[PDB]
This record gives sequence, structure tokens and C-alpha cells, in this order.
Amino acid sequence: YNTISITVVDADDVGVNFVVSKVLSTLHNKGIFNGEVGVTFPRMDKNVGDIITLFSKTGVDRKVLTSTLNTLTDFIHIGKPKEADKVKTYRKVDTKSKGKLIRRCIKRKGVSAETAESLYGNYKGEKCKLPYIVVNSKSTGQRFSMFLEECENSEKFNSYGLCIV
Amino acid sequence: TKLKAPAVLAYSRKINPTNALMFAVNWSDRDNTTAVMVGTKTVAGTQSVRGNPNDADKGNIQTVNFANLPHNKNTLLVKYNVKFVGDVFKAELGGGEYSNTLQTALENTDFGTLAYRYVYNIAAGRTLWRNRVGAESIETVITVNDQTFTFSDLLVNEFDEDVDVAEIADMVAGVLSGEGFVTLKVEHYMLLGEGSEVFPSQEFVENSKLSKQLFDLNGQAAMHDQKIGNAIRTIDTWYEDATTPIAVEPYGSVVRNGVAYRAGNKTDLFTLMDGAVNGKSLTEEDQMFVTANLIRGGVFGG
Amino acid sequence: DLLVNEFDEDVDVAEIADMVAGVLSGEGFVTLKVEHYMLLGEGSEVFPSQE
Repeated sequence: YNTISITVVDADDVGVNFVVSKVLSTLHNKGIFNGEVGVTFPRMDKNVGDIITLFSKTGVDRKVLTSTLNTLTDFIHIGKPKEADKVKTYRKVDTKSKGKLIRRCIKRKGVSAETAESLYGNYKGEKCKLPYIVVNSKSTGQRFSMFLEECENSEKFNSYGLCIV
Repeated sequence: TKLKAPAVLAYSRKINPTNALMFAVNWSDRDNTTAVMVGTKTVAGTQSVRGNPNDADKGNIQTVNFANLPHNKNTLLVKYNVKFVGDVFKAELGGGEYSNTLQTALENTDFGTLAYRYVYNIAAGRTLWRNRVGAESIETVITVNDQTFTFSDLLVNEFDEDVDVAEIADMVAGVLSGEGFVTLKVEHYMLLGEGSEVFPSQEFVENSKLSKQLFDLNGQAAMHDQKIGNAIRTIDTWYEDATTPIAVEPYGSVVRNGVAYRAGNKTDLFTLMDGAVNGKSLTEEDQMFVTANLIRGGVFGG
Repeated sequence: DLLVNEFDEDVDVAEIADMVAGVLSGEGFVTLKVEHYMLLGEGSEVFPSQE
């Protein structure tokens, strides 16, 4: 599908992945990822990279995303819409640690704090070591790291531009 | 000739900034300055590295710190002052016919260029370094000797041309060349938003369990003076493979990238300075590097 | 306002100096209390003695 590049210009002032995460948050909160625009980073290694690449089939134009990422125009670079037969979609993978499933278990099974705690004691502690972006959610008022790993392409996308089901 | 540097030759700082003060006004109503404070949030306990039976006991005296913009206002007011001082050839320690010879080698230095660039840094707004990203509109009012000079959109890296920057630079250059002093009152105005996470000075954490330690001034979000100074020092454009202006340092060693932008092809201060002292005609752009480090100050003896 | 290095003649200084000369010449002692007011600015760094 045809695609557009979004490039973080060299930023001595800030972390490059911090600009990447702010770009992803602004693309998310100002629409963009309707269910078709999805990012892809030709430079995902240890980090997510600096080159973001949005690939709506319908087509992702610049006028829209230069006015969307206007708060980011100080150190962002928007490429021209080019074409690619395949894009490596990444998907959202979440990390589980303890208190999430402790409260999930006493909410569902009707167990006791101590019962759930005992059921999960010698378990849990997931620590993904995958490239990531640190994202500030708006519906829930905290910050978190969204982890990204390569999987097969899917027809539909989410609001962060990763793959769904 | 072979004049050697005194074992203890030291210089002082000329450009002295103060600490910034974060306040919350409205873009239209700039009179309701509101103390932006620093709150605490839970998080303590469960140090939780893999194995490591030694540093697992870790006692917890923890609370992360955070700071946000009041939800009634939308404009961040950053406030600091900059005192420029003269006599850039004052060797506090030492001064035995070596700094005097360096003075007589650095008389033909263009203070005008340096002056313009220093003022340009302020007008551009490099001090923010974190709050800059995502702002709608920035307004830098520089009150130099009772003359409020409002600046706005000026490029950070590329040194653009502006008559008003040059005007303030004239006063600065006069102070730099001879002896005098000038203090300018800088107030930045940035349309951030209601409930916007402001970014104060992060502070040194030791071997504890904290990750969010914020520097505050009596319960008020503030930025460090040393960081403000580093933002005005970002003008080194005569280094090996000169790209973006970097912070003027004797060895050009930015520790964030772990590099050495002057230590490499004999472009470090010590080499250039010794050459000039003993009798080597330098280039204007490289002798200005020496003057810039004299303004910065430090121990240049040994 | 007084000059630092160049010693100019000022009468009020000479008045204090008079009573000091007499003390130093013969016997007795004199005690004089000094206060300095400095206009630096908002939050300027002060410089105490080191150790």
C-alpha cells in the first residue's frame, strides 16, 4: 500500500524516542489512526527508531499530517507519499505484573486477596525486552510503555496504528 | 620563547545566569502568575531486579515527584535574569606573564560575533530544552536596561539576521570588550495548555530507588542555572566536521554522545593557546574559541 | 561612591582617620562598626569565605 514518511529531525534537546512517542500520541489523539493509518518504522532495532512511516491505502496525504503534527514541526520531517507493496506491521503486546491480575482475580473469581495472592504467588513477572514507545493515555490518566513486535499483516488497525487481531 | 603555563592558572565566569521560575498566567491575562508546585505520588517498595540477592533489601524512602500546569490557565511563564560582566582577561589564579601574553594575542578578537550569538540563543529560546517541544506560540521579552524587547519565532540552530538582536548585542559587546556590566530580564511566554506536564530540572539521584527526582525552589517548579548557561554556550561551529553549534568546551567533549569535538586534530584549547602564546598566528574563528572558553572560565593551567 | 585603587582626598574619610591616628600613636582604643549595602538584583549569587 501507498505510504508516507514521518521523520524525527536530529534533536540534541530531547530524546529521539521521546519525539517519536509525542508524535505517536499526537497522531493518536488527533484522529489519524481511524482504522487505516498505521505507522511502520523502517528503523526498528533496539529502539523504535526515528523514521515513522504511515501507510493508509486510501492514501495518507501531507497537508493533513503537517497540520496535525504542527506542534511537532520544530523537529519533524514529513516525506512525500510513496508506494510499497508490503509494510511490516507491528502489533501491541502488553506486559503483565502481579497487581493487575490480583485485582482481576478477586473481581472475577470472587476469591480473597490472600487467595488470589496465593494463587499467583509463584507466577507472573513478565518483562518484555522489546522496542517500545512511552505513551501518555488520556482516558486513563497515567503513562505507560507500549511494546511492539513484528507479526503477520491484518486487515484492520487500532488507534495507535498497530495491528488488531 | 617557550613560555609555560603556570601550574595554577585559573579564570572565572563572565556570563552569569540565575534560576528560572515557572509560573502560570493566561495568554491574554498575564497578571495572574500562579505558583506551579511539585506534588508526590505513591510508588515505593518492590525494588525487584532479577536475582541480585545483595541489593534486594533496599530500604524505601520513596515518592516520585511530578508537576503539571493548573487547569485554569494555559500559559507558562519562565523567568530568569542574565548578568554579563566585563574584564574577560582576569586571571584569578596565576597571571605570570602568560595570561598577559594571551591577552595580547586575543586583542584582535571579534567580540561582536560572540555577542550577537549569545543574545540570539536567548531570543530563540534554547533554555527550555524540553518544554519547547509542542508549544503553540513562544514570546521572549528581553528587558535590557528598561527596554522590553519582545521576540518570538527565531530559529534555534541557524543564526538568522535581526536588527533588534544586534541592538542588544551592541550593549553586550561593549561589556565583553572592556569592563562593565549589563543585566537583562527575560520572560518567556508559551501557550502550552491546561493540564500540561511542565518539565522542571531533573536532579541527581544516587544509588537509591527513585527515578523521578525534581529540583524545586521552595515548593516551586524551577530550572537549574547551570543548564541555562549551557544553552547560551551552544555556539561552537568551528570544530572538526562542524555541523550543529555545540556547547563550547575545551575538549568539545559532550558526554551525552561520549565524543571529543576539539580533542583530535590539535584544535583543543591548550594547543591553540600555547601556540598563540609562544608565537603562532591563529585564525579568527579558532582564536574566538579560546576567548569563549576564557569567558566560560576554568582551570587552564597545569 | 569612592574609587577603589586611586586614593582621592575625601574629607569625611579624613575625619574618621583623625581619631584613628591619635589612638594608634599613643594609648587607648577605638571601635567602629561597618555596614555594607549592595544592590545586586533578584537572586544573585553571594560569595562567602571558603574553608
